[PDB]
Amino acid sequence: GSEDVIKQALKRVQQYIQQAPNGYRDVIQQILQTVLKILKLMGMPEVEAVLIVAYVAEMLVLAAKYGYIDELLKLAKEALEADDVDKMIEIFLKMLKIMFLALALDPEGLKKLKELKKNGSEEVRKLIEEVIKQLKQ
Amino acid sequence: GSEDVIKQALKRVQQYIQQAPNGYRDVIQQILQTVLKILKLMGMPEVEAVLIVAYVAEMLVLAAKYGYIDELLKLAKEALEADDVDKMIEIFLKMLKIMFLALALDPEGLKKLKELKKNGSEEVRKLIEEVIKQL
Repeated sequence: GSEDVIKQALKRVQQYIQQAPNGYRDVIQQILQTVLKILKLMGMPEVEAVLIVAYVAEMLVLAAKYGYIDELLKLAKEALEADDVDKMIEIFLKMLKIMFLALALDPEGLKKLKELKKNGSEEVRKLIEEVIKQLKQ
Repeated sequence: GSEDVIKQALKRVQQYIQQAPNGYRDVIQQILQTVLKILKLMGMPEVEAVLIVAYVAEMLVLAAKYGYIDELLKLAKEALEADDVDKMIEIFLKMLKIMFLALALDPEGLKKLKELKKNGSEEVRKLIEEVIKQL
């Protein structure tokens, strides 16, 4: 169920916003609201928009645990006050790099990142498989 | 409509696979099966792993319309054969760059993207409010 996913994920997000110092909760709640409003105006399905918010929120919380929340805020202000869409995406990509790297520093994140690397062997073969198919084409 | 968004997503993905050149149909199917295995083992809930694959497959289909599918396949192999997790993340970041590049080249996507660049003011102020509190 769609409503089941949105519930699962928005429950996750609300917990993250409750594990934050009070005083920020109201502002985070308002940022949560208007991002959800903006994403819906994109026209992307609500499940997709909510899973995006939830995953980015999870990684925001993780990176805050390794000190990066000041850095990611400053980037967000820079992406939104930016002159063109090109520059916005670049900072968006920069923020993503910081997020994923904190997933690499986190010892549980790094444990799973290494699994994903190891279990990627059966995948490489089937990618090379059809890279081969595509060059002949 | 259908309660099972898994039913909704796999039908959507299967429609992408069913329209690829027939010579890829099976290898893609296998890729879909084992990428599900892996996400499952990353601790992702099966409703979410299936949705990720469909939303990603969507972006692959759009990037393949601008010629980039060869590049994204090569990046995938290189990332999976990287010597360390930080290398892997580096190339994964390049696959995102291609994804955003294709949303911008799509005519509907740039309209929506340009809207945010003119609909980020409200979040800018609330972000700056949070910035001041932290200081």
